[PDB]
Amino acid sequence: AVPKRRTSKTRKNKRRTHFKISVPGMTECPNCGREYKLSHRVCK
Amino acid sequence: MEAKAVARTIRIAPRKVRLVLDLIRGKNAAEAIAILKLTNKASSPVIEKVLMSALANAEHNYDMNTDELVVKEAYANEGPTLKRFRPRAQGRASAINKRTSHITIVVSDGKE
Amino acid sequence: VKRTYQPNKRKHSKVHGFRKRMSTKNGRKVLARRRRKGRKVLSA
Amino acid sequence: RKLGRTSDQRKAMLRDLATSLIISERIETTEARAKEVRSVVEKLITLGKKGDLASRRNAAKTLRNVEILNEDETTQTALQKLFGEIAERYTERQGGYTRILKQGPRRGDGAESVIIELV
RNA sequence: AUGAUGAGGUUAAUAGGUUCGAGGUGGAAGCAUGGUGACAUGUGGAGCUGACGAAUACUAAUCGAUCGAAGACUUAAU
RNA sequence: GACAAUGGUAGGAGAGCGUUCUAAGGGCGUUGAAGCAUGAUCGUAAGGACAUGUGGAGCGCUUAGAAGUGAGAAUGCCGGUGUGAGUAGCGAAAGACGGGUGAGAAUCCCGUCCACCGAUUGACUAAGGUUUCCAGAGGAAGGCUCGUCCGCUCUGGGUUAGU
RNA sequence: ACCGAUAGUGAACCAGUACCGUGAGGGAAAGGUGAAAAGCACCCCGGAAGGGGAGUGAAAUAGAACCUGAAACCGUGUGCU
RNA sequence: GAUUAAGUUAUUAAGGGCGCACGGUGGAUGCCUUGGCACUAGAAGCCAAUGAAGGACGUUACUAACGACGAUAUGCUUUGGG
Ligand SMILES: [Mg+2]
Ligand SMILES: [Mg+2]
Ligand SMILES: [Mg+2]
Ligand SMILES: [Mg+2]
Ligand SMILES: [Mg+2]
Ligand SMILES: [Mg+2]
Ligand SMILES: [Mg+2]
Ligand SMILES: [Mg+2]
Ligand SMILES: [Mg+2]
Ligand SMILES: [Mg+2]
Ligand SMILES: [Mg+2]
Ligand SMILES: [Mg+2]
Ligand SMILES: [Mg+2]
Ligand SMILES: [Mg+2]
Ligand SMILES: [Mg+2]
Ligand SMILES: [Mg+2]
Ligand SMILES: [Mg+2]
Ligand SMILES: [Mg+2]
Ligand SMILES: [Mg+2]
Ligand SMILES: [Mg+2]
Ligand SMILES: [Mg+2]
Ligand SMILES: [Mg+2]
Ligand SMILES: [Mg+2]
Ligand SMILES: [Mg+2]
Ligand SMILES: [Mg+2]
Ligand SMILES: [Mg+2]
Ligand SMILES: [Mg+2]
Ligand SMILES: [Mg+2]
Ligand SMILES: [Mg+2]
Ligand SMILES: [Mg+2]
Ligand SMILES: [Mg+2]
Ligand SMILES: [Mg+2]
Ligand SMILES: [Mg+2]
Ligand SMILES: [Mg+2]
Ligand SMILES: [Mg+2]
Ligand SMILES: [Mg+2]
Ligand SMILES: [Mg+2]
Ligand SMILES: [Mg+2]
Ligand SMILES: [Mg+2]
Ligand SMILES: [Mn+2]
Ligand SMILES: [Mn+2]
Ligand SMILES: [Mn+2]
Ligand SMILES: [Mn+2]
Ligand SMILES: [Mn+2]
Ligand SMILES: [Mn+2]
Ligand SMILES: [Mn+2]
Ligand SMILES: [Mn+2]
Ligand SMILES: [Mn+2]
Ligand SMILES: [Mn+2]
Ligand SMILES: [Mn+2]
Ligand SMILES: [Mn+2]
Ligand SMILES: [Mn+2]
Ligand SMILES: [Mn+2]
Ligand SMILES: [Mn+2]
Ligand SMILES: [Mn+2]
Ligand SMILES: [Mn+2]
Ligand SMILES: [Mn+2]
Ligand SMILES: [Mn+2]
Ligand SMILES: [Mn+2]
Ligand SMILES: [Mn+2]
Ligand SMILES: [Mn+2]
Ligand SMILES: [Mn+2]
Ligand SMILES: [Mn+2]
Ligand SMILES: [Mn+2]
Ligand SMILES: [Mn+2]
Ligand SMILES: [Mn+2]
Ligand SMILES: [Mn+2]
Ligand SMILES: [Mn+2]
Ligand SMILES: [Mn+2]
Ligand SMILES: [Mn+2]
Ligand SMILES: [Mn+2]
Ligand SMILES: [Mn+2]
Ligand SMILES: [Mn+2]
Repeated sequence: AVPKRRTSKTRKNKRRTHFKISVPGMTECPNCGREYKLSHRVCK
Repeated sequence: MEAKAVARTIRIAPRKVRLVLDLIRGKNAAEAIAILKLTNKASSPVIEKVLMSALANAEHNYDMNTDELVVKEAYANEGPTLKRFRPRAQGRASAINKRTSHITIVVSDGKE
Repeated sequence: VKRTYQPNKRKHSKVHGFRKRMSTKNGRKVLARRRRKGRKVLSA
Repeated sequence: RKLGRTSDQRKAMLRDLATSLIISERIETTEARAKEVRSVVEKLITLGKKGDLASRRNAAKTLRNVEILNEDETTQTALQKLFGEIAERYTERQGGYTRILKQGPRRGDGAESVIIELV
């Protein structure tokens, strides 16, 4: 089984509308000026 | 005025770089710096280095207020693609694209 | 599976080297053709 | 109960990890192995708190064969470390001799990373 | 499968540990005894015990961020 | 000014458009040629100008001459670049942690433990290969990931026979 | 009234060469910065690669993968939808 | 009360489409010529045991490759040119 006709620019783009890393959960870090993942450790 | 820096011919595929870049775009410089630091994709350190350099020559070369900046724009473009191949069964070999990307970043402020 | 071509310096030299070439009129014709062509390498 | 690999490998792996955590008294690993190990290490510590020779041999059943574990000058083997300063340290404690701290993602495999220490 | 669904997230029993249990196994180790011994008996339904039941904040569910209303027009009726 | 005729495949006939070169004539051009790009311009067609941008040398017009004179199709040839798709694959197998190094470490070094082969995954050598051996550097590319490492890169150096 | 880099020799470039075959044999691709190397001192981010200034230059929106730089194809912004 | 009732309409764009703007890849197009191609006219038509054709290996201060040259080696003598 192989594609019978080629995907259009536009088809392939509608296909990828869900294909994206989303913004990480992040929070105001140790009062050390850092920035860290939610629920993950401050680091020195 | 509002400043720019480019990382030309990086060995990451543009389809991949664009993923992080889309997170970064239009964000304030601090947020974007963070998101770059905490994002788990491979492009992140690279785009980190580039937003950083763009900010640096934004300060030294235009005496810009490094706090008030925004990521005016950011994007990757197709670079030259080094072409390799892997051997396959029955002696045939198949094409492989080691793609590269021109990452570009532009910090800004009060436009006029 | 053993392939065709199991190398042998002693045997590759024969049937293919300058001497074995020149040993007959036809090798003369060969080296003629190759020198005429301009090979960096004539026989073995 | 969780899995990384084969039941025997998983056994050896957890043994190595617990024995190791008793030696160097905090370690870094995947969140998964951390969450599995905390069970085992805590159970070894309770055997140690018990003190009877039965439970010492039971401890020996799982714990890895050796350490230098010397500190100031020679001595304590893991097991002995377990029934020694370790056990005495926690005798007044309720449960939970272990905490898991989240490092966040590792580089090459993008594994979640965590530190597991013992207080 | 993933996501989705549901139980919870300190004013907390959501999982781990801890203490009891249920069920499963069948009599731990050490010792004492009887044997020339292999072994047997006692201590003692012993010891061990994933997922099943309870109790307990001892470890971890931290701080935090984002999303989300101010209600169009006409006509009839109060 | 009338009045007729003007669908069309194989095919016959006719008039023309454009490309290259030549000849003669006459012209444009660093105050910016060709080419390229855009435009809402012109002729009945093939097609022709004009303006702005780019570009930084060469070009048109007229009459005639001659042709490697016009492409969308040959599972045509070459080059590039898509689709498939972030899909398949990543080549039999046990690793875990501590300590180093480093810009960066699942992957390098050291250590401890664990594991695998053990008529062999050990040892020595014939063919064949022909510097891959060594040491100190290195990390673009090769390595199916990563790389500080390498049978990769640079620099230097290594094979000693009367029996 | 021959070619002008898929053309003209296979070969405008150290071609009968990379490469391919036991061998006879087969047999490529690859021309162009600028007038002048004046080939970007110096400062800035970065380990580097790369890049922003500052400069050379008529021009580097001529920067070495360098004249022009079409199309396929890939991206950012959006007016109408 | 915009309350009640009936009816009619809009905004949304996760993403897509057309138009445009700015880029990237790529190397067509133009311009160019170091090389070819087909002929003209004239020289020339053989070299070798006095060891050729073509090679191999060497020679430069540093030397991998081509060319030159050869243990007198990136050249020596000699006569003329310059
Ligand atoms: Mg896409
Ligand atoms: Mg492809
Ligand atoms: Mg030889
Ligand atoms: Mg797996
Ligand atoms: Mg228990
Ligand atoms: Mg405690
Ligand atoms: Mg619900
Ligand atoms: Mg309570
Ligand atoms: Mg007795
Ligand atoms: Mg004109
Ligand atoms: Mg036009
Ligand atoms: Mg357009
Ligand atoms: Mg014309
Ligand atoms: Mg004309
Ligand atoms: Mg004519
Ligand atoms: Mg075709
Ligand atoms: Mg996926
Ligand atoms: Mg699929
Ligand atoms: Mg080291
Ligand atoms: Mg080193
Ligand atoms: Mg360090
Ligand atoms: Mg063997
Ligand atoms: Mg082997
Ligand atoms: Mg290093
Ligand atoms: Mg090395
Ligand atoms: Mg080896
Ligand atoms: Mg050619
Ligand atoms: Mg053959
Ligand atoms: Mg400049
Ligand atoms: Mg430049
Ligand atoms: Mg190019
Ligand atoms: Mg384009
Ligand atoms: Mg819109
Ligand atoms: Mg869009
Ligand atoms: Mg209504
Ligand atoms: Mg969107
Ligand atoms: Mg003649
Ligand atoms: Mg003779
Ligand atoms: Mg000769
Ligand atoms: Mn998209
Ligand atoms: Mn094969
Ligand atoms: Mn087994
Ligand atoms: Mn909260
Ligand atoms: Mn109405
Ligand atoms: Mn007709
Ligand atoms: Mn008619
Ligand atoms: Mn005709
Ligand atoms: Mn022309
Ligand atoms: Mn123009
Ligand atoms: Mn003109
Ligand atoms: Mn004509
Ligand atoms: Mn033609
Ligand atoms: Mn994947
Ligand atoms: Mn699948
Ligand atoms: Mn897979
Ligand atoms: Mn493998
Ligand atoms: Mn090791
Ligand atoms: Mn074994
Ligand atoms: Mn055997
Ligand atoms: Mn071997
Ligand atoms: Mn040999
Ligand atoms: Mn080596
Ligand atoms: Mn790699
Ligand atoms: Mn001797
Ligand atoms: Mn060309
Ligand atoms: Mn060969
Ligand atoms: Mn030049
Ligand atoms: Mn620096
Ligand atoms: Mn530089
Ligand atoms: Mn200048
Ligand atoms: Mn030019
Ligand atoms: Mn160019
Ligand atoms: Mn003779």
